[PDB]
Amino acid sequence: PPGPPGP
Amino acid sequence: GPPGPPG
Amino acid sequence: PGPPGPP
Repeated sequence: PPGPPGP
Repeated sequence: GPPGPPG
Repeated sequence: PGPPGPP
């Protein structure tokens, strides 16, 4: 799955 | 998986 | 999962 959103 | 979206 | 997105 896609990674998490950036900061 | 692909990178997550921009923060 | 993929890497975090960019800032």
